[PDB]
Amino acid sequence: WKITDEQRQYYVNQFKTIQPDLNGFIPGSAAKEFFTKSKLPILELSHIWELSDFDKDGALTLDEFCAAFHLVVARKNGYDLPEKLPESLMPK
Ligand SMILES: [Ca+2]
Repeated sequence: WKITDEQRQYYVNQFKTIQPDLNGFIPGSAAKEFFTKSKLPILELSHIWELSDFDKDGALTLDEFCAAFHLVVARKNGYDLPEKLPESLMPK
């Protein structure tokens, strides 16, 4: 795993429309749609959100965003990812 500052800007350049800085929160609805817009079906988008939404507040912060976009990119051009998020048995 790794991230390039050059890339982080790429997302913000556009996402800035909704997520300007690490002081922003995107509702799962926006993420679902925004990401869905890319290609991956909402079905998959679920996994991305859960993984990117370490807090599970139904809101994605610039960070959740950064990881989400990056992770999504990989899901599209990388390797198969795991699945720690249990269907109905979250470690809580
Ligand atoms: Ca969150």
